[PDB]
Amino acid sequence: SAPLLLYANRRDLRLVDATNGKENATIVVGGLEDAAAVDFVFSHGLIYWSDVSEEAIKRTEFNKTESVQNVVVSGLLSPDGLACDWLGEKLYWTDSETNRIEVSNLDGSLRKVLFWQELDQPRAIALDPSSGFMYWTDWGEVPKIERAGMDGSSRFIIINSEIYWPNGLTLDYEEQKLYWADAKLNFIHKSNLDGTNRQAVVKGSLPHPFALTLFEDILYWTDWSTHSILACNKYTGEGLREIHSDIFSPMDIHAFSQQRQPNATNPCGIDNGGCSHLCLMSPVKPFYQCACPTGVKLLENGKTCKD
Amino acid sequence: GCQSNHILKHNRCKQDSDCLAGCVCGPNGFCG
Ligand SMILES: *[C@@H]1O[C@H](CO[C@@H]2O[C@@H](C)[C@@H](O)[C@@H](O)[C@@H]2O)[C@@H](O[C@@H]2O[C@H](CO)[C@@H](O[C@H]3O[C@H](CO)[C@@H](O)[C@H](O)[C@@H]3O)[C@H](O)[C@H]2NC(C)=O)[C@H](O[C@@H]2O[C@@H](C)[C@@H](O)[C@@H](O)[C@@H]2O)[C@H]1NC(C)=O
Ligand SMILES: *[C@@H]1O[C@H](CO[C@@H]2O[C@@H](C)[C@@H](O)[C@@H](O)[C@@H]2O)[C@@H](O[C@@H]2O[C@H](CO)[C@@H](O[C@H]3O[C@H](CO)[C@@H](O)[C@H](O)[C@@H]3O)[C@H](O)[C@H]2NC(C)=O)[C@H](O[C@@H]2O[C@@H](C)[C@@H](O)[C@@H](O)[C@@H]2O)[C@H]1NC(C)=O
Ligand code: NA
Ligand code: NA
Repeated sequence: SAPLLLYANRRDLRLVDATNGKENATIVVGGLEDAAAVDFVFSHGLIYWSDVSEEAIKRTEFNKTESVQNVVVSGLLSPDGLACDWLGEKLYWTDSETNRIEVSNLDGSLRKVLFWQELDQPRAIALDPSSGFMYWTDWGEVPKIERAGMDGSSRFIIINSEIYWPNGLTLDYEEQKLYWADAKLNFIHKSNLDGTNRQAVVKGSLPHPFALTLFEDILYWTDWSTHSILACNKYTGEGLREIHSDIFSPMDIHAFSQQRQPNATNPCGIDNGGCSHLCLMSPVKPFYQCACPTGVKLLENGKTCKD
Repeated sequence: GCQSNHILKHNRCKQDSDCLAGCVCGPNGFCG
């Protein structure tokens, strides 16, 4: 029951079968320069990626025959991480040169800067859309893991000790756990979603992990120095093994499955929450929050932007 | 190590000078 694994590889995006990892990975899209971040919206048949050399986030329709690459967001100086909100239908990303976290619609419209302070080397970003929380890492001068509302609210640091290069970050939606990989301290740890009850999973000897994902009882990650995809048990850290090797330059990775984007009700309902522009997920009732593009004022009714 | 944690800086390279001091630009175009 292992999944397909979707990963960026700088020059292309690939899919590999975690049950037949020895076999050749299939190319999803090619002709890329430095594809780094990757994510998907399974029910929409979309795969997204960042290309840090083309300074863009792009998408492709993976259920269509034609393999088309459409630019969604451009002018991104270093888009090191992205996440797809499959519930509110939004695109989130980090930029480690402009030091920002930003959101837009799935087509790149209505861009809004959410955070632009106290960031240095923001990197991974993961979402819990049905709870309205976003999580990210920063491996800069103050390395940390943070969480906030997907609406930009209640930003808090949840991990800031025993941490240096937090590259990989994912969520276990069945167990309600956060997992991350630190490429300088060479481990994988987990905690509750507020950072409490931190536990080691893989204690050491991970030479340079970059990205981490999860499916059922198995963790999967990419490692820059081994040029490979590894797997282990998500509870014990045992059964450590190499899924797929001799990868050109492995980058971001996901378990590619509808089951990793569980169906839920969008609290915005059928009318975009009455929001004129953005209807973002939020961690407090009524669990959505209207928002406007960068610099645009939200009126006092909390729904309408000033056009 | 010679392995940078940046996606481009000191990672991608053309000449040894694009790499951290004492590191080399390998045949695949990456510092090492
Ligand atoms: C949208 O794409 C889904 C993913 O397809 C995979 O990824 C893309 C990029 C491409 O490389 C595909 O070639 C690749 O499969 C697709 O779901 C995948 O569908 C296949 C069947 O076409 C499933 O495989 C089956 O294999 C045997 C067949 O006898 C069975 O024993 C299995 O139990 C299984 O049914 C894959 O499991 C499935 N992958 C995932 C991750 O779900 C999807 O197809 C639709 O869903 C599946 C579950 C079936 O209902 C298909 O009939 C559907 O077409 C596709 N959707 C559309 C609308 O095209
Ligand atoms: C998770 O499932 C929700 C329940 O729907 C089921 O799942 C899918 C297969 C859906 O196609 C339904 O057929 C099925 O019963 C789903 O909420 C449903 O979304 C649809 C639109 O995709 C809504 O559609 C009819 O409603 C209006 C009413 O005026 C009609 O005018 C439209 O023409 C449309 O046909 C349903 O109302 C809605 N059901 C409920 C109970 O809310 C849900 O979609 C997400 O949430 C809803 C509220 C909307 O915001 C959707 O746009 C969201 O995608 C689905 N989640 C995801 C992430 O897909
Ligand atoms: Na920076
Ligand atoms: Na992510």
